[PDB]
Amino acid sequence: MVNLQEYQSKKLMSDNGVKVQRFFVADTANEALEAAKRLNAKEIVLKAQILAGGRGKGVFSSGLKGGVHLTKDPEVVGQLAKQMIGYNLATKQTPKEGVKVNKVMVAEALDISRETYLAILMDRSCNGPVLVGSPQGGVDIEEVAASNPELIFKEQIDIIEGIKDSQAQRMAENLGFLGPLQNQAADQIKKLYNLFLKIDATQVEVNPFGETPEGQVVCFDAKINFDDNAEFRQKDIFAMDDKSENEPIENEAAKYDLKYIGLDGNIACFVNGAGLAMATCDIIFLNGGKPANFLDLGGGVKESQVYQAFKLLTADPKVEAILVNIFGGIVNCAIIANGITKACRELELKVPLVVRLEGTNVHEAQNILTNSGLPITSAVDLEDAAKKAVASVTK
Amino acid sequence: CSYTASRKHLYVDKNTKVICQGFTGKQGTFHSQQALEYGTNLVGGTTPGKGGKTHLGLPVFNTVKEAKEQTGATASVIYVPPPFAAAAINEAIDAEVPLVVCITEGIPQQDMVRVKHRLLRQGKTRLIGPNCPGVINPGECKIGIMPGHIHKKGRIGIVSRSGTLTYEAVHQTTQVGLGQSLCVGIGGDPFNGTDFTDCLEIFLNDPATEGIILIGEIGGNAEENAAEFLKQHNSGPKSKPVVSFIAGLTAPPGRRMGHAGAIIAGGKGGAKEKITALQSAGVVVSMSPAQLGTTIYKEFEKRKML
Repeated sequence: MVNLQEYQSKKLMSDNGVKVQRFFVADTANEALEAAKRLNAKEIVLKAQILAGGRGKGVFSSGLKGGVHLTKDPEVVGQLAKQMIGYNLATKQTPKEGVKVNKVMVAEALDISRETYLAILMDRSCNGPVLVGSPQGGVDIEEVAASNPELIFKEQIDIIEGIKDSQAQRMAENLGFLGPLQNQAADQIKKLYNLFLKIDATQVEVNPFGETPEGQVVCFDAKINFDDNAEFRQKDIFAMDDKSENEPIENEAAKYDLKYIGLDGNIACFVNGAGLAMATCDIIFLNGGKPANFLDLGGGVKESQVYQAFKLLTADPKVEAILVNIFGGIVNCAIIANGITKACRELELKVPLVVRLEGTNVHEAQNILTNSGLPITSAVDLEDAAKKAVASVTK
Repeated sequence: CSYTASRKHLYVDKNTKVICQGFTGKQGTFHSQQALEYGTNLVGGTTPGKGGKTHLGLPVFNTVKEAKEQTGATASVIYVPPPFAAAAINEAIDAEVPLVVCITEGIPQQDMVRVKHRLLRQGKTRLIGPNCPGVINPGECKIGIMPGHIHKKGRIGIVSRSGTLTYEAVHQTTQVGLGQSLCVGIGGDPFNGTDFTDCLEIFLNDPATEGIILIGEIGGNAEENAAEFLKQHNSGPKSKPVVSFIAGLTAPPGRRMGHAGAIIAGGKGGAKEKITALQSAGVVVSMSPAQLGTTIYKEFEKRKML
């Protein structure tokens, strides 16, 4: 999941012809001041750049309240920025000590006379891109769909022909833009669709997509989700991925191309294959345990991945037991059994291990684990494995 | 002409002749050797720029077209890296290869949307995948990466969105002696060439398939579409036992659970809605992935089909 700061996704849009508030990003109070002067705006918005939400009502360690401020005076932008940069911003959704703020965005503050919802997403159900819009904007689209389905409009876009003028106009008219604003919106829609294609997004959501009293159609805030599979051709974008607000283990796991997802349990588990990994988390819950994480080593499993997985599970202190379930994959069980006992010995793990191995050379593999001296239980099948793992940890 | 027309090419058998695209790379080589020992009729393969070579004692061709012409292959299995995988699938479609199995994981969604666009407007080529383990007719033809030894020719047709979870279902039905007629892994990607209904149709019409196991997971609505197909076609007078397991009951929303298509997004794609929909279509849902074999066994026993 690529995570872009507000200033990064807005830069991406503006570099691509999409209309966004004019803005600059600053590293220093001084830079913030000078940027507020350049903007040449009637009203300036100063915004701390952190990924977490709730900036508006957050509090910095400098004592300053609010990660978002408005002012008409450049110098005040500098003064407030000085009380932001370098300090930690805590909000309703950040760890307790908040997040250090290295940058602030200084943008022209625009009024919103009208807000609508606009999205473009790869819709599995439609075999391709779809333009989704609703005149009822500012609100999470899900709720609108709940109460007022009749207010959500969709246009299927043919990937080969691209977006048709007709389609953009009709969508703009459905979102209630009128007269000249209607053509301006239709044109922003085409620009957004091209941007969506260009950066391998699976979704570009503009909310609010709207107009200013001054008759301007602007993408006020946006959220972009990227196709991870497109990374090899989007290196500049994936490079700016902010992993500084991520669960450390999740970052670590990414270093090795391991798909790790932290959960709340105490039974760690690692499996080769996403379906099998989800089913393992499911069967541990069905037998009354709480999985500590989801971890897919992928179907073809290598000894070094088993090893990195143990090293990973070593950082989580909640783990009280580990369930290993490997089935399939081109490497034979005896090699896997070997890396298991070696990982155990070298990382000094002492938590009980429940192991389910199925494949080539399992007898030998079974022998290797039983002869290891380590606290290792070899399970009959998945149900047995889950039951034994659940029996190995606390209430 | 219509894409549904190609459904039938899904049923590989002892007569199926196969070529491998990405034949000379490390993956293509390894699985081609396993295909050969299994007894699959692997007849050659391609790698652009390396035709005129032999590999694994078989000929290598620069194009799918030449390979097809020279060997008469009716199937192609693709192990090409992501950056070139879509061009590989398109090349196979242009050559009108009856069945294309794309193993490759990591193809951009945008590339697959374009591929599916071509796919739906033709009826000669059937595509399974991408990001799938392949298809196997036990003892006759193996195309893909699944371990051959756990399979046993028999009565259960199995279709699944996942890889290694399918091996659980195979192993469980081999242990209780039912065996499998045909196993098809449709893959974990959001955009792909074959869904559950495509397989169900083949299964319902196959005299050799007496029961079906359908393995699904969170995300999309392929399972719900499968339940509708079953309400229409397997609700009587015809009725084959169908057992299912849906993975992801405990998955957290908003995260891609390994598979690109395994995500609960916008509150759509959750597991229990799929379980509910399948039950209402006559399907016996096994809450535990360890009980697929015993569950379908009991269904056979109740219908006095053992």
